[PDB]
Amino acid sequence: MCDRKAVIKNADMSEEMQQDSVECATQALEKYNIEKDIAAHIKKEFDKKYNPTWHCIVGRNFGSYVTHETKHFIYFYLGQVAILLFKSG
Amino acid sequence: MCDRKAVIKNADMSEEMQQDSVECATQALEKYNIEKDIAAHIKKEFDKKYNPTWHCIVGRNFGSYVTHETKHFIYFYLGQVAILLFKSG
Amino acid sequence: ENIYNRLGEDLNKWQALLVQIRKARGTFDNAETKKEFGPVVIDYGKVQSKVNLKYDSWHKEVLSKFGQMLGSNMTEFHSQISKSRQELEQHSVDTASTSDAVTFITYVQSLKRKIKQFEKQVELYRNGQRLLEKQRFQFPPSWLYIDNIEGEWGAFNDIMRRKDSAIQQQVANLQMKIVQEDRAVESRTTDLLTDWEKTKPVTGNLRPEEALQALTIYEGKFGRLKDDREKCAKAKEALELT
Repeated sequence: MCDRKAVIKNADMSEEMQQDSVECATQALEKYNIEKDIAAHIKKEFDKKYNPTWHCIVGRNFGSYVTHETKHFIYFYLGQVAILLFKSG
Repeated sequence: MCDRKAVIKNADMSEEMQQDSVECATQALEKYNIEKDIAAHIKKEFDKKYNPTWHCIVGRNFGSYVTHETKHFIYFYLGQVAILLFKSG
Repeated sequence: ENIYNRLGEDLNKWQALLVQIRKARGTFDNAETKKEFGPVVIDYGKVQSKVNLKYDSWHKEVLSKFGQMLGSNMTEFHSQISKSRQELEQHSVDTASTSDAVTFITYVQSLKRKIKQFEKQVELYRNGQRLLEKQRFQFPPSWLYIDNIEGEWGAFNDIMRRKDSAIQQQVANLQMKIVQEDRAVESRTTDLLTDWEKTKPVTGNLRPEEALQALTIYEGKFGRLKDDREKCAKAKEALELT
């Protein structure tokens, strides 16, 4: 299991769901090779677990400025792949 | 004026609001050099304009899958910059 | 004007025109400017360039026409999505105005074919517009771009088939509602039959005016019963599952 040490850049959400996001993103990266598919998988999983409406961004170079509900925000890096997961709906 | 064609790629919105998006994003890209800053300016302008709440990403390499409000979504390209703007909230 | 009139309105024919003119230009391609025959020399290149420019202008203006009917399919897209949002939000299993409901239900089936119709048009369109970019169009923002709309049509179709089909299956409640409704209609029909048999004013002793008023009341409620019977029958045949 490739130890892609997740480095967390921003987080307004609990450590438990932080680890949940890290694990789900690692599973998606191991499972998918397209960034859009990884984002769709993570969004769908968080829609299932922590309820809609989530929004997931997977990419290597992007700038983001979004509004999120409290306790539902994360922005981290797995290797070079930055993933921004925040709830809004 | 550098004529960067705006490829209104995917969209659920009216034509006026998409052209307003193209104009505002052209202005932001002329004004700022940081993708985070471009997204911030575009999101703030549209928040002032069509009432909250939006989420905007500006970048080169990113894949996305979200839920937006109806008639309140666009994703396009200006120059070498992909810009997504969707409303959900 | 001549060629456009001869072609008329035909998108696939128009694409054929475009591939034909493209291949014609390509076959015209040449580098020599003068075909000397024996001791006779003839200019060849000046008219060559001139007719090449004539081809280019002609092909470009021919291309220019299609954007208008592309706008037509655009408006079709828009009319679909903006209104289908409302229409999906409209109906429900309850709301015994089911008739209107099933009316729209019949409506949506009438739309299904058109859906495919529009779909294949989009397919034809998604081909021609491709020519558009390899014919170097200045797609003005004015018009939607790719899934700019498209994506929205796919979304449309999927949302329709997700929920309309389901609500169509949950109709047994509506079916039994129609059943009891028509049963009450038949009961009222038999009651009105009995009332007519009782009410026969055929005797001449009755005052014509007063018995006329009574028959007018009977005919009003009889037309009401007829309306009930016909509306139940039309609801049955429109639903057509019962």
